[PDB]
Amino acid sequence: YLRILTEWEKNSSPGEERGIAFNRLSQCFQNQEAVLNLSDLNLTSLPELPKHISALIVENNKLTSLPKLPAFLKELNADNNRLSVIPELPESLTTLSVRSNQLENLPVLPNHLTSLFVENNRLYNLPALPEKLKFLHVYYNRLTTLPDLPDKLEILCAQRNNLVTFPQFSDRNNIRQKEYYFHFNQITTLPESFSQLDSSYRINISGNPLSTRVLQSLQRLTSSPDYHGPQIYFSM
Amino acid sequence: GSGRPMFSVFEEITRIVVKEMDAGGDMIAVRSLVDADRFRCFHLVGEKRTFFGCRHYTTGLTLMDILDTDSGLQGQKAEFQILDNVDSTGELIVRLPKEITISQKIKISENRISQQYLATLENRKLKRELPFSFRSINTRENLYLVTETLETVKEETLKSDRQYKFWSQIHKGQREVTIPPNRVLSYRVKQLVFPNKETMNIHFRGKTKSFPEGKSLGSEDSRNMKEKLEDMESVLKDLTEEKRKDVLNSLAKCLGKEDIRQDLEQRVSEVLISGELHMEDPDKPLLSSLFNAAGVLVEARAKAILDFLDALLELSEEQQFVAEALEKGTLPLLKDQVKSVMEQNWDELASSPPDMDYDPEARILCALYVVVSILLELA
Repeated sequence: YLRILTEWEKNSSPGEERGIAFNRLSQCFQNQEAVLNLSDLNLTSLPELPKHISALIVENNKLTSLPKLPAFLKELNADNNRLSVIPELPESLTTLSVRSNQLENLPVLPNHLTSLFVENNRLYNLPALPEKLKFLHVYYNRLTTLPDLPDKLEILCAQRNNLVTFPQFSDRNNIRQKEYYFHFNQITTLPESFSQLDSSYRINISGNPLSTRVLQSLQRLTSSPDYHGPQIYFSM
Repeated sequence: GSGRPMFSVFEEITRIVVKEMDAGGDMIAVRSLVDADRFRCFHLVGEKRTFFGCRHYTTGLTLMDILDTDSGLQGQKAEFQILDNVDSTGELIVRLPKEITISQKIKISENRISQQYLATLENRKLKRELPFSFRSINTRENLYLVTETLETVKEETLKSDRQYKFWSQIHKGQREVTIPPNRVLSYRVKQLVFPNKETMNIHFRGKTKSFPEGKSLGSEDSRNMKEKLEDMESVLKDLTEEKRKDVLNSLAKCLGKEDIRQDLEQRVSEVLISGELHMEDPDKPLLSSLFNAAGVLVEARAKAILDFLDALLELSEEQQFVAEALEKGTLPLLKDQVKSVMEQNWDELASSPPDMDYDPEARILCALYVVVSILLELA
């Protein structure tokens, strides 16, 4: 395995701190270290990865593709790279952070994923959202619709997209505090189910081409002394 | 209770932050970098009434300075509750517009007070030794607790090449600011209410008064800026030309002088709250003009002067022009120019609803208009 890393080091591009990377990789493999951090090394490629790692942190580099993820990865941080695609995700993954990259699609998402941060990309579609998902950032993308939302979702930041329809919620099957952000989109209508949502929802649909009928219904509903629905924000 | 000078580029940046993360919501932009350290979670913020609406100001106090002390809340020293009950709640990216350059995106980190802790702030008893910053609060202002913050994650330097229209229609290209790491850029608040002098509750939703004892539900002020400014002008016309000279000179000595302005503001607030004038005021003439011919304080005069003094804070680069126009007697031309710019770039900005979110350029134009109008009527 050492020869593979040594041969990979032979590139030595300008700005690539590949010596630091060789040191960190060899240390990670020999000591069985749970975390491998190759951040801020301007790297363009990565060799075969230590297959015991729990967390791979490759933020702030020049990566365009990623190697095969270890079968037991819990966290993958690849923020601020040029990744146009990310490889197959291991089922043990619970945190995926690949924001500020060049992604248009995402692979199948492990059902036990808890955090997904993919803001600042060119996504046109999202896969089926994992059921254990709690935190999701998809703002600054090109999404036109959102998959139906899981039950345990607490934070959804979907502002600054190209959304046309309001997503399907989980029927208030969740009762904790949740904040859903949909501002700066193209949504023109809202479902009747909105009028049955609880105060535990904080929804921001500002900067949306909401129709006159939807706006008048929102004004009539929130102006009633009997409004115990979501903390709603709607402003153009 | 005083505010802080106008820092235009910084307010531009923080307002961009607020627009991209809570557009139209309840998140508030930090206006001055000077205050980005005393607006953290558990910090107490004052809310005073100005011409443009409400101003938030720093107090330096925290909740622990006034509060007597399966959720994980038992124990914990009760003195470091600030670090234990503030949770990191994620990281975010703000895409900057074309006018803002960075040494195209800025990264920020969010901190929130735990809902569990905020749920314990019911029927809590204040300390037996409360700081002077707290018990001397004007019982008509509001007091808030910072619940959520967004802060920088490292030292950033930003530039704005945005040009304000009134710069050319009445020699500087870019405006630069260096933000230290972990400096708050935007925050959210929750109101603190005090049903009596020994109790404190947290208020989550709806407008209210922090000191409600003895008060009744009352419809609040709803005047626009034109009505308010005209009422101010009428207030100064009910003044003896001698009192008018007193006020005009006291105000003229404030242009370009931050300390004179702050001291005069504090003293006019003192005589507004007390209703008495003692024999230890060099600026006694101005403080005398606040009283009618029957020796009774006219609160309208004090409020008008305080609003002028607060508006002076939004004029970080324009007070020299106003002083020159006051000395050379050319304030009419200046007022006409400002009105022209407002009528050319904004729509009914002079009739803006109270407590409107103002872009820095708009607020500067409105403050300039108020200051110039007041100085002109007084002369």
